[PDB]
Amino acid sequence: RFLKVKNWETEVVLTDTLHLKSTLETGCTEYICMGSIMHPSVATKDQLFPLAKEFIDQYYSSIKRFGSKAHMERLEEVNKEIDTTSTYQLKDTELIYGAKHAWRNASRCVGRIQWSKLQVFDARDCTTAHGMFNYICNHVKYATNKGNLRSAITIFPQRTDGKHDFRVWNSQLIRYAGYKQPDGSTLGDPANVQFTEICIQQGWKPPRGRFDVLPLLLQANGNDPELFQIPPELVLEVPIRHPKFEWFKDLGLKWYGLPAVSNMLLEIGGLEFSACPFSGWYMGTEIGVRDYCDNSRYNILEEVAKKMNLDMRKTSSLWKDQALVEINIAVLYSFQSDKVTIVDHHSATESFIKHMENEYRCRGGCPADWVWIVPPMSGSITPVFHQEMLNYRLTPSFEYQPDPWNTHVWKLV
Amino acid sequence: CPRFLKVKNWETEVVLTDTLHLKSTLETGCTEYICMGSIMHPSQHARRPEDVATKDQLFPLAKEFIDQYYSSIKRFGSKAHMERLEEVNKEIDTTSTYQLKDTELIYGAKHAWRNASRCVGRIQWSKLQVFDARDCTTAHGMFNYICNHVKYATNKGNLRSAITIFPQRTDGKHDFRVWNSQLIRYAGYKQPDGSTLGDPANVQFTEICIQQGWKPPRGRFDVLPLLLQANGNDPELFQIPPELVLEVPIRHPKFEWFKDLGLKWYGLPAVSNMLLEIGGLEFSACPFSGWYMGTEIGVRDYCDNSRYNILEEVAKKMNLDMRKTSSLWKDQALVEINIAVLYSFQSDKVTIVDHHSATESFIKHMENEYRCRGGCPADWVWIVPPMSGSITPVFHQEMLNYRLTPSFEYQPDPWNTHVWK
Ligand code: HEM
Ligand code: HEM
Ligand SMILES: Cc1cc(N)nc(C#CCN2CCC(F)(F)CC2)c1
Ligand SMILES: Cc1cc(N)nc(C#CCN2CCC(F)(F)CC2)c1
Ligand SMILES: C[C@H](O)[C@H](O)[C@H]1CNc2nc(N)[nH]c(=O)c2N1
Ligand SMILES: C[C@H](O)[C@H](O)[C@H]1CNc2nc(N)[nH]c(=O)c2N1
Ligand SMILES: [Zn+2]
Repeated sequence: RFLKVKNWETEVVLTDTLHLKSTLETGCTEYICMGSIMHPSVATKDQLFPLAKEFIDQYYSSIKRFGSKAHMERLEEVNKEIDTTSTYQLKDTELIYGAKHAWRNASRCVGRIQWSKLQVFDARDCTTAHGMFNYICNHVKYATNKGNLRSAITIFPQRTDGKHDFRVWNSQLIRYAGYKQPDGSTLGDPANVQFTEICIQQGWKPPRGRFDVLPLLLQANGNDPELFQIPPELVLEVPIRHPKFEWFKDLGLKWYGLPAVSNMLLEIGGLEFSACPFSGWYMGTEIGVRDYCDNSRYNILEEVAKKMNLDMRKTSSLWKDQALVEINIAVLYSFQSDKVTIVDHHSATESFIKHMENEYRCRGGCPADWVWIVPPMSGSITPVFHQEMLNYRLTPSFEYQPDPWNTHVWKLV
Repeated sequence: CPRFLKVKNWETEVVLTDTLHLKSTLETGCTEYICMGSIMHPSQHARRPEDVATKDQLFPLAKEFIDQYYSSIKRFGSKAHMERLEEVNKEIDTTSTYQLKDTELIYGAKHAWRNASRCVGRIQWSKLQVFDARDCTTAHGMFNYICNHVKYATNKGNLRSAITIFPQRTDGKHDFRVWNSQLIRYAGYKQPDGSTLGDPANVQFTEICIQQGWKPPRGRFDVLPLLLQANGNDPELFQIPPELVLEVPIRHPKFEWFKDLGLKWYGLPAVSNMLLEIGGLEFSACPFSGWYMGTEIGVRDYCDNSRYNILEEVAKKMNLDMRKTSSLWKDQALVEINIAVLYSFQSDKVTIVDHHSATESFIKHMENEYRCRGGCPADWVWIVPPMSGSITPVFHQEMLNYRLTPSFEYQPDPWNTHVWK
């Protein structure tokens, strides 16, 4: 089997053979497409052998040592551990490779041209929440790099029996707090209200402001999670101003420089790393469109249009669209002026097309999620809009997992 | 088709439960392992084989549709339904095809629209004027029917949705075709240097027209002649009477210089290259029209790189930092252009809907359909507008895609498959 994808802007046609090696479901059936479903729907000894074999096979294939003496001994050694301990431990090389390929396989990530420049911090020796904090701070400092951002991941001990999971309860390492007011309004980031309430309950004393960096909520070895404040000198932040509108800085807007997803699960050879925060740098629209302009988020469109003296009486004036662009200009200009790494959605999508072409050539394809790859603004004027994409699930993979507070059974009475 | 599939709106948390998908009939192109939701044409799964079907091939599809239609009018198993089956059975027994009742044709056309998972406009789906052109025998007659469609649908700017349905496919050698992709489109000319004048999408069709003897005025907005094929014969050129072609000169409510770009668009989007499939019958010529979502013109027609590509020209006039992309100069000009398109259509009282109104309407339609029908097939990739997607409600709306019949289908451009006489 082969599959063609076509770019309708360039008429380039790529041939995906890589899809033959996927194994878990898309969620789609032969007769329904679930391409727009956000989330469609611990291993025994016997479940774990084939998964581990598959991963050791492809690692050794990647490094041109398939069938080698070292490949067969590694395969045998993995089976022993799974026989002995019902699990096994990745070598450091495998762990680095697994983590880079999970990023490589992230069909929803437009920034994968960078996938092989990933700093892997092996934190599998970690045993307590303080340890996770230290590991995470070092991650933050290294990744932030005074604004010259570097992609990195810190991998904490894999799942064992599901009762001793490591988790970062934060969804990102740096996020702003959300407080719902009695009058119904929200101060700060409405997306983080629930998690803010959990922190407050765990003892966090909130500054109750608009951009309070949340504390880390860290869970080691299935124990109750524990609060830590990131040292403020490690939280690099960019105050948002506009190159044309002097009044823009008076919105008091800022964002953090470091996007650092911490709520996902890293799966490598059947091993599950429930705590694996990873970071890169922002595409402008993540902040300028979603964080700032989703009605469920900071919802600054009416404020910005107001200060632009836009006619907001009818939608067809396109005051929202107009305000959105300026906000996104400001975000990009702000970051670039403070020499904090950021990519505009045009640059980001252009590189992804180049990445996707290269991936088809050397790897035989590139699973890609159009719903996610296409930026949330100016969709068709980016090249990815016109690029057909095949979506399929390769492993190593980043996986969603339940929020820890829906599953954690609390220890201390 | 599992057991009952929920879709959630992540802006409102509204969850809708889908059972309609059980009635899905042909493959989406996806599998458990690979999703083709961004493939323009993912499947080749037809209800019936390409050529003159046998009885056991056509009748089951006919039985399905007639069953569906009589069910729709609460007459399942009734006298008329059981006669209709026997009638279709004899008809197929004798002519290898069958003819639709007017009611059935109208039902079928509206449900093809209703089932068009890619159409954001389907809240209107039952307000569709159906012109029966199944008595048409020549390209001239096709021109007459089309002009009447255009005039009725245009309605002096108060646009009305319409479909005109020419005789169905019989053996495949006697197809009626509108060779135009839309009834009204602008020519595209390849320039001596290498660039393109007019609309690059239509260069090939423009060439067939010139090659067929059309005298190109060779402008940027030359309304293409109709190229109509009746009963498999060679297609014939007809000039649509310009008084029937409503056009809007694009100006801006603030940029008085915008009028001087010399841009205009036509008022009536009228898809004419698609196939309407009903109970196994195949209407290869079925021009349908409604009215524009502004972004179709302002974003795609005007701003695609392989279309009119007016961005840099408009950006220049705006005095925009065009050195680097991070200035978002494209994004900024894009918004101004779409303000202009909407402002111009509305100033001339020509029906148009912005992408905010349209998407909000479609959310409402989805809700209605889950209420009454138990589901609504929707192609998120096509529904979400090509600009400002996430500030429209449909970006945050999960959608299930599945293929219901009756339906509109793509079909090969006739010049790939037509043997001239
Ligand atoms: C280097 C710069 C990077 C850029 C510019 C980038 C860009 C993006 C963007 C725009 C998204 C969509 C986010 C959203 O709209 O919510 C995304 C998703 C994602 N990225 Fe990247 N990314 C980068 C680095 C990374 C790294 C280093 C990893 C992992 C090692 C990664 C893994 C993922 C995953 C798993 C998703 C899906 C997240 C989800 O499903 O919620 N990315 N990326
Ligand atoms: C009445 C106002 C209507 C509006 C505002 C509307 C809106 C749209 C838009 C924006 C698209 C996507 C076009 C593109 O990006 O290429 C579309 C596609 C489509 N519409 Fe509608 N539409 C309308 C009427 C109709 C009617 C009357 C029919 C059929 C009787 C119809 C059937 C379809 C179909 C089949 C598609 C898919 C076209 C394709 O796959 O190439 N629409 N519609
Ligand atoms: C490494 C990286 C770089 C970048 N620019 N974006 C992302 C992302 C994302 C998606 N994000 C949605 C919100 C969340 F659930 F909190 C975490 C997941 C990740
Ligand atoms: C009835 C109607 C209303 C509306 N507003 N848009 C459409 C459309 C379309 C899709 N279009 C793509 C380009 C084409 F192939 F040339 C013709 C078909 C249809
Ligand atoms: C309903 C839809 O699946 C949902 O809104 C998706 C759309 N595409 C997205 N794309 C990105 N990059 N991030 C998102 O959160 C979403 N949300
Ligand atoms: C590759 C991709 O499917 C293609 O560019 C699609 C994307 N979504 C679209 N959506 C609409 N409404 N119209 C289109 O032509 C397209 N093109
Ligand atoms: Zn799919």
